[PDB]
Amino acid sequence: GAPATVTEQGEDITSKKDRGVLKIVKRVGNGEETPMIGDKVYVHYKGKLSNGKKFDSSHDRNEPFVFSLGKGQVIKAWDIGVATMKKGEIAHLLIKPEYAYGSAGSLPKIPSNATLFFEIELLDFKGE
Ligand SMILES: COc1cc2cc(OC)c1OCCCOC[C@H](C)OC(=O)[C@@H]1CCCCN1C(=O)[C@H]2C1CCCCC1
Repeated sequence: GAPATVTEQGEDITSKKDRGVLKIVKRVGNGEETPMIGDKVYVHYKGKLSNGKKFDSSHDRNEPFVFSLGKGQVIKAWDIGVATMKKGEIAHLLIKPEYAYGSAGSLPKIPSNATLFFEIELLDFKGE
């Protein structure tokens, strides 16, 4: 399913081209503008370990998830991934540990060397 499809078909959006962050656009957004570093950004997301064994959702917060892009308030893969997205876009990301929680992990939620998958919808972004 979705994680495997990203492995097979997703675009490598890393600078290093190390396949650390792979993307598929699932639904196209509007306009040509993507957010600049420092923009305040608004998303809905569904995430899980690639194993599929934990599953987490903004909808469980019954509210959008808000953060400032490229300020390291989220894992590297989101700073990288959301920067590529247009308002209204929905994308799938598959993320090696180097762009997420690394060999240290983040217990108890995230084991060492975890690959993560997300479906993200970019709702809006606004200048600081
Ligand atoms: C590692 O701790 C969590 C990870 C995630 C959800 C959590 O609670 C809802 C977590 O604990 C408390 C909040 C800390 O926030 C971490 C950081 C901001 O999160 C991130 O960068 C990324 C991307 C933004 C949404 C949250 N996300 C996560 O890694 C989730 C993961 C939970 C389990 C499946 C994969 C997503």
